[PDB]
Amino acid sequence: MELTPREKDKLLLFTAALVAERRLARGLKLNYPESVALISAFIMEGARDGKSVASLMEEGRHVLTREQVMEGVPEMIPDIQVEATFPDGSKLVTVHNPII
Amino acid sequence: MELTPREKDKLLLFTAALVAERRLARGLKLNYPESVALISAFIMEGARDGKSVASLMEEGRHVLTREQVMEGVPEMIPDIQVEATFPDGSKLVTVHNPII
Amino acid sequence: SNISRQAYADMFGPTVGDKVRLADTELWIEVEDDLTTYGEEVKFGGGKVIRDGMGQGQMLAADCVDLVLTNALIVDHWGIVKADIGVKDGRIFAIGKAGNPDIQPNVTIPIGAATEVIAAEGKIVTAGGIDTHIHWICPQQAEEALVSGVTTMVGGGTGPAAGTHATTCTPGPWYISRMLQAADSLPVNIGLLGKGNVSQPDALREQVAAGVIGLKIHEDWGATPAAIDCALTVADEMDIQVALHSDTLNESGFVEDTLAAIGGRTIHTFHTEGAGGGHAPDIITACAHPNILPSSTNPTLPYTLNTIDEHLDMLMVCHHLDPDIAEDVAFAESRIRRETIAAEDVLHDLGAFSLTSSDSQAMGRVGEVILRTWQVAHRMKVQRGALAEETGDNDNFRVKRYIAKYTINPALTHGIAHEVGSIEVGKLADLVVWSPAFFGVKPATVIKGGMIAIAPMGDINASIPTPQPVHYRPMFGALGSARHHCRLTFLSQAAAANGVAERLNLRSAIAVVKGCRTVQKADMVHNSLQPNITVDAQTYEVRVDGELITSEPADVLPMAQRYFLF
Amino acid sequence: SNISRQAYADMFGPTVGDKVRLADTELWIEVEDDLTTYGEEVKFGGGKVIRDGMGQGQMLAADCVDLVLTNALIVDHWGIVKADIGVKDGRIFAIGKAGNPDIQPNVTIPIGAATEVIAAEGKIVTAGGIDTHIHWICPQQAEEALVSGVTTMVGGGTGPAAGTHATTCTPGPWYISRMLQAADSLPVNIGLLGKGNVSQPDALREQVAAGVIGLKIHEDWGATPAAIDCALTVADEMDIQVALHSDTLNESGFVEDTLAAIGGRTIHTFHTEGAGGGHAPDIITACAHPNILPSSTNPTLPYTLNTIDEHLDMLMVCHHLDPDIAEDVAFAESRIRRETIAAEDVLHDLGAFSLTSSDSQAMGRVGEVILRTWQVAHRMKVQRGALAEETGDNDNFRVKRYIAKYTINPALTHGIAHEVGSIEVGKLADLVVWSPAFFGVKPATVIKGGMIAIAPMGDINASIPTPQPVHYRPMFGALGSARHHCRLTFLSQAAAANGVAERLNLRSAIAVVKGCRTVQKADMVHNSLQPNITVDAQTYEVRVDGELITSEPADVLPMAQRYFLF
Amino acid sequence: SNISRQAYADMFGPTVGDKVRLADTELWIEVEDDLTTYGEEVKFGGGKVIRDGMGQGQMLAADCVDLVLTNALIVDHWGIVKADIGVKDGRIFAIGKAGNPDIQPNVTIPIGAATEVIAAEGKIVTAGGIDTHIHWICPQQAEEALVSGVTTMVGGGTGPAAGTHATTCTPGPWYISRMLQAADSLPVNIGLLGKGNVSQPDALREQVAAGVIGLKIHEDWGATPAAIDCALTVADEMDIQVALHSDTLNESGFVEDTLAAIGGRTIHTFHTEGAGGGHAPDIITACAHPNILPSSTNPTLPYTLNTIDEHLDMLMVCHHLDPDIAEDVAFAESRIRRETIAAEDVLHDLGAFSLTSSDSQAMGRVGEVILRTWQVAHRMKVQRGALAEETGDNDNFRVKRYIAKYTINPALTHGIAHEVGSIEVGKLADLVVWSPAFFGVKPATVIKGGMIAIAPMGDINASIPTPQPVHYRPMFGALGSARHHCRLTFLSQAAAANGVAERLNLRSAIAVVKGCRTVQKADMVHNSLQPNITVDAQTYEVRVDGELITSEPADVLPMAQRYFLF
Amino acid sequence: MIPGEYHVKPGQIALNTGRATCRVVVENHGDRPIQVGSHYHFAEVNPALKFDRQQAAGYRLNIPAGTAVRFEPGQKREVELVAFAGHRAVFGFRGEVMGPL
Ligand code: NI
Ligand code: NI
Ligand code: NI
Ligand code: NI
Ligand code: NI
Ligand code: NI
Repeated sequence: MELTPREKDKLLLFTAALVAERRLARGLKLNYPESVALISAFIMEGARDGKSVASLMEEGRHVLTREQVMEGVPEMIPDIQVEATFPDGSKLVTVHNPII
Repeated sequence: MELTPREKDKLLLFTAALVAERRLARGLKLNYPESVALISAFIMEGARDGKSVASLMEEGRHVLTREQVMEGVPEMIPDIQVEATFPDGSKLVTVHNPII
Repeated sequence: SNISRQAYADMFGPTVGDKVRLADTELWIEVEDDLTTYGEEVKFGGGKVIRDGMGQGQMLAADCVDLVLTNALIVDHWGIVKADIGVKDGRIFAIGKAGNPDIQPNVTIPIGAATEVIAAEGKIVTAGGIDTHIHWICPQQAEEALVSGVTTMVGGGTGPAAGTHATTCTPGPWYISRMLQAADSLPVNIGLLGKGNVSQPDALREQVAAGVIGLKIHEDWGATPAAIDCALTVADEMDIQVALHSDTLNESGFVEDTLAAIGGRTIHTFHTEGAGGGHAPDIITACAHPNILPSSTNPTLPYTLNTIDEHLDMLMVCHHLDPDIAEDVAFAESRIRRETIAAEDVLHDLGAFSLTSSDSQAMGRVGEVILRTWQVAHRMKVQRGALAEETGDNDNFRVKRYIAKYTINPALTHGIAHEVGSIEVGKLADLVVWSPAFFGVKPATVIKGGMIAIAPMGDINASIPTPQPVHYRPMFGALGSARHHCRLTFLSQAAAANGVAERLNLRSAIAVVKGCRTVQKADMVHNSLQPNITVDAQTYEVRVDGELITSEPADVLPMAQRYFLF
Repeated sequence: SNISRQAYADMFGPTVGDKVRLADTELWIEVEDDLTTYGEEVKFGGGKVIRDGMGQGQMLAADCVDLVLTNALIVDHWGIVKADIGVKDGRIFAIGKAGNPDIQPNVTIPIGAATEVIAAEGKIVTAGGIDTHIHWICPQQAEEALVSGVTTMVGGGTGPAAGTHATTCTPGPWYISRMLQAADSLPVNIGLLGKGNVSQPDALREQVAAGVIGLKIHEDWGATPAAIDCALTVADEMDIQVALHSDTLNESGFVEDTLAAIGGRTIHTFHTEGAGGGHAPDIITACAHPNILPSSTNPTLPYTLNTIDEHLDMLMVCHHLDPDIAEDVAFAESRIRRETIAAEDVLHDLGAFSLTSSDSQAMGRVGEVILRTWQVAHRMKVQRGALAEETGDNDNFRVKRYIAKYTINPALTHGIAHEVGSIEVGKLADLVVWSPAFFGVKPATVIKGGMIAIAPMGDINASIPTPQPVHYRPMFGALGSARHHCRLTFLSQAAAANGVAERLNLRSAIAVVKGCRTVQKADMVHNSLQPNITVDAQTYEVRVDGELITSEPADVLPMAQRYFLF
Repeated sequence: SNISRQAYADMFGPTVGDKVRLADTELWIEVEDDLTTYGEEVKFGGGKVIRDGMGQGQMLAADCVDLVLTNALIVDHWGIVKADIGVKDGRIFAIGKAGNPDIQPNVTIPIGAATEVIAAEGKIVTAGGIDTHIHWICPQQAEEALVSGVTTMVGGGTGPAAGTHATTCTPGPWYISRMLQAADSLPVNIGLLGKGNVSQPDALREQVAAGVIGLKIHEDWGATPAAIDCALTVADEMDIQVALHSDTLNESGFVEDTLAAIGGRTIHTFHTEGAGGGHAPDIITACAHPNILPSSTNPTLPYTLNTIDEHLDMLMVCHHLDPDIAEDVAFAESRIRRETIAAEDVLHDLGAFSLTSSDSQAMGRVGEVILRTWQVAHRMKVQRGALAEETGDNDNFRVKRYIAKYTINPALTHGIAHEVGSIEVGKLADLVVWSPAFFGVKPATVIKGGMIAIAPMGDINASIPTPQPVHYRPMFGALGSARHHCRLTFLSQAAAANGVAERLNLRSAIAVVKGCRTVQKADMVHNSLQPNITVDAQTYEVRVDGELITSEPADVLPMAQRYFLF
Repeated sequence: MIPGEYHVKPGQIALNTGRATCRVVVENHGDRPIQVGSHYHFAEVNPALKFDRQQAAGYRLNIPAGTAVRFEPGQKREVELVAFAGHRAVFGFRGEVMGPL
């Protein structure tokens, strides 16, 4: 696979999102690291699908709502940023106020 | 668990194959690291099941076809090699031209 | 005895007239020359050539090389040639024909008992890359850059502090000394940049005497005509380079005022296109001047469908602008322009921009200098066709022009070309081995000063090194005292003369920078164009000799989704 | 020119009279004072204040600071104040107003070309924590503690050996020398404790002369009156501290016999509540004495619904008791008591217990000293309301009392307060930067001796340092020779005089302990209470002046599930 | 006072006559002797024996041990005995009875204030393993081997280069010097092998004078009679060992010609069975000769159902043979033979093969030398029953014969038995602690030179070291300067005399090899058999005294799927 | 599109041009196979190979570098040899020359 350090680092992010996805499925209200991991991994898969940066900047605001997270979590997350390999190379996706 | 470095290293390979398995399920054409991880993890589970080295050398050629991977990927993979603990200890499985 | 050309290429790699595709791009190189004698190629292995009395001789260590890279396809600014490479005492000894003079003809690289072998048949060998726009935000950037094929990193910083997040500056003697001490732990060659923004020359001389090889003038520390004049005066006295990130705000003057403050003195303009910073909207016109060495930072390379989107929302996070304020959106439409971003790719293809660099974690990607340079070359071949300089049915000249951007030209700009930057006799053996299918993306071996420092490595417990998982792991060239012997810390002439290495107890090999003040645009290898360039203040359109310079954005690029897991 | 207080707080952080909630607790701090001149605040960035001739001056390196932390909200034992912090030569230079004396008024922290900037607006800055109950079971504990905000670790051990699993003892000159050599590799300041359990003074003097800064008396090595007397006699001769884990079994005497053996000499009582060890059931009464400096270990802090359950089944694994034997269950109901565990939280709130510590991997959590100290303060505010010392509508005094428990008081107890323990001029610049929402849980930056040593860091290859995954990674202050310059190894006066640092070739900066014998309970900052305390031998009820001391167990705590992935 | 034998074994470990099963194999050891005095066993913990005035004395550091391993069950070539082990100044001080001479009888290991304790009751203690077939392909092999219980590694290489992928050779003075410098960073003892394939003695003397402790003759560099003769002449002059991988091709002669070139001089034959390399098909007959010290590499150990399949497809990748060419399949049926692979296991059981080794990542598994040695012993017990030397109802002799293969015999072969290789007074304290259920698979503690270097370690932040996840993590014995004091770099006598350690600034302890030329088959502990062995050139059948030597392949092995996650 | 693909010029390469060559009949008289590499000094191969050793003095196999010729037991074959070049000094092998020629 010849994995570079950045690819291995993203494996850590993917694994943290699996933890969050399983807790969400049980009906738990997500905490701070779980919410960040979940929305971040959604964006990485959207980049793999070939979605545009402008579409993910908007779609990333509808992954989790205020009712699916613990009190104070939306305010602890003013934005989420993640980079991934799009068809046209690495791009940065910034999602402003993702939880409303 | 007293995990040794080799056991921890194989956890990385298992995780990369989970990424690939989820992308394949969405109907994506797999890239180079995803294809290598997917076929490699299949072989490790076959060793855990107690399949023989000669059976996995053949079965590993039918995990992915040319139509499930991106252009050029079969030619980037002339073979796949992975070792795992078989009932009779560690053995090396070499799969020649796994994607046709 | 005869062999077919196809069987020959499978055993020894391509020869004269054969063509190779670079990774999944549309670039093809053609082998221009081959230094072997057909039938006398050296090959290592069970029952092969490199054996006692055969391809290996009886000479003592002093009369043979420490390492030979056999049947290498060299890609460098001077040629695309098939040859053996000899390394001795950590430096490039010869490019030619290896073997045993006792039984073989035309041997220029002798192989003996003291010789190690790297089998390069079917591989491309290049010099290690040189990135001159590093923000030392974290030490982990060194391994990321090394894995990508970059062996020298020039920049400034103290770690994840506000000053370093924004600028390549290592401020003051105490931080300079601490960062030089920290550099011994990193497996790349390093040179540091001091804070050049001051109007008192003694505050600059102090930083140069402490160890910096250059001074960064950054607008966040005030890029005024008086600070620029002061930094260049000291640079001329001390033989160090000045790197400029100009006054985007036009607060102290316009681009013509910055250019007048420079007064024809040698300077390196960072992110010359301007997105990364500089006089809005016409910093790009500096590439017309003979004393300016212009570089690009990589997020604008090449121009793609997602570039603007990620760049309009990048400036809103770095400078905290917010889309609600009209004056901040007017500022956003000032540093981020489609017209200069599209023109920059063409200016690279014509040789008007001479270097590529990252701007690591400060509007730049540390592991993507090489990868993005090749993506620009591909997008330019596709849109513009063959260069005027091109001969034959291949892209050899375009390849030589682009490889110079991250190898020899940064070295010449920073006064380190006597040590690194190309595969030439006497230079440090910082070499990168690539399989053609992964050229520019994932190297097979990274050699630092004659020792393998990092390489893809499979299961540690396996019966061979190829079984999964294969990932990049540090090698012996990156450990303790072996690392110190195989890397360089670059110092200014004043710091070396003053015994800074002995005072700080620096353990690595030391090299000194020289020739920073006499380098000019005409010295940039295959990238010496001084075009008559103008930027329209209203529309931002870039013209060269009245002709509009533009390009189309890519929707899909090579060296991207086929290779990376995320 | 005027600005609203809300817009002001968003740009520069809070000012006098503004209140901040600590993480998700019920504790609020109020800014007591602000050392700025409104309108002359220094801010770094594109077009901001810290620029040549503006907020940055023309002075040489000798006349300005190496680092400035701008607009910091300081939380320390002496005050909760808004100020700029200047650092020079790795030490705290001044707390005041930064800038350029050429154009700005009241500048006490000059900024020049040699100055790095950390933007602290909207952040809380504290001193680095000091944990004095470390079992050196593994080196990985150093990074875990550093990430939590602890910069100094005092303890004993040789690795995962039975002696170290149970006690903070580094036994003998050979292990002491090896652990001092190993300490150079760790990014925290370190001092070691020797084995104090012996009745021959020369076997103790030998360990002190080898390098230990203290002696641990532990019941597992026999905490008898003769061993205690011997250790204190040597401590009085050599100016080192004694740490005590008393005879739980009452084998050699009861608590009054241990106290008589001590004979009014200065001693640090570890886990004074008793769960961690000590005379059953009344070791807690030692906090009444003037020569006793009492600490708590953290699993009993604060008292919660799961405390007993995890503590009854903790003792059954550590000592291998088994619930089937009645005499082992009678022993289990002897070290683990609801009454002393509930009382300990109140005794911390009243200032009768002066320090908090971990007891790392030996009935203690290395990364939770700070976190649990704040959870106790929260649970005490909720149950008891405001302290008698409290002025205003805020928890400022309670905050000053609790922060002293893991900063200044451990430093005073171990004779290292001349180097570390608080944000005061002349002390080592070990500083922790917190965002208010993550106060006490996850720091934004950990500075060791003036260099950032560890910080949360995002994608290494990203265009900025903020993209995911963000996790703690070592910085330049934790590498090779830079680390040696930024950390301290503490030695006894005898070891320093005898040239132990030169003999072992120790590479880090050396500091010497002093004033261990003259420190008393009255010297513990905001924690000098000597209550008239009694424990009922039958019921274990704790009383102060005949009044029952108790608290209720928490079912939910702040600084817990909102922040951690597991 | 009396105690039942079952309660005794649960508190102190087994005693004389008790039997223990090794992991999940069919091997049982019986305690032969016990050096304690019943009732005077030392036990550490709350209210136990090792306490001031009790099991711990008043002696100064010079009169007591630094470390005691209490109630250890020793398994070594000389006996299977219950005893306390004392360690002082990083070396084995005594095997006997520990405690305090003031109150206890028959104390030979004194315990004082300067003593650390490792509780070994219920554990097996062995010497650290010695692997003499290392290819230095990557530094990560050192931790993998250390975790498996191997503390010394002898081999050659420069990293992942073609020469090293194939051979254990560190070619020439420059690579030898760089690898000796790199060795200081690794937590195992190291000795290097030079390239022995040359017909000029001065090219060999140069490598020995640079620091190698041996020379590898490998067929990939030409294993001709002239190169062999030359290497042995230099070996006889310089007191170094020669390791041989013979001419598989029979190019220069047959096995009798290689044996005649050797001329009765001392030599170590690598992978004597032949799959790993050597004269096809009869290299195995070398084990009949008195001057040959024969080792096996591990993939052929033991013979299993999957061995051939993975070995026929291993040679097709390493040498790139392809099944389409008939002459390459004829070559594949030449190095890979069922007959010699089945016979090798029996020859190990009879003591005709004296050593086991890996052949790390070059047809060998670095973490499986010990594990596979025990799997062979199990498969041989199951097929052949008790050895002729066996007394009692146990496998004690078979265990002593097999443990010698990876401990004392490699040490004797390489001239390092004066430092390591067994648990004997005066030797370096490289010790491995095993729980019986994980014997040979996953150790509980690995001690290097008296300090714990690696161990399984649980959650760093936990209240104890046992909570999940438990995985191997480096300890204090593997850090910086402590590591340098606890490991050895072995040098030739010429390199030590010439000041190579001072010239290269080597930081670790140095040891010198001696007695390589006088060791013979008769010196191999419990493995000195010289059988009258023949191999049929047509059928490849192995016979000893005309009797066919064969074994059956295993379908399931112990020390496999019950223990490993993958 | 194949990443890193070659476009090899059709044709043949002539090996060891302008050097003296000779042919010898070789027979393996041993009971075990013998394989000989491209650059081995042919006159000093395994003694079980029967041929005119004087004609092979200073010669090697005229085959692509790194390849070999295999002689199974009893196998007889005619091989083409090519003269050594450079200094024409032979050191090593069975130690028969150890100097010029
Ligand atoms: Ni810039
Ligand atoms: Ni920059
Ligand atoms: Ni305790
Ligand atoms: Ni403790
Ligand atoms: Ni071999
Ligand atoms: Ni080998």
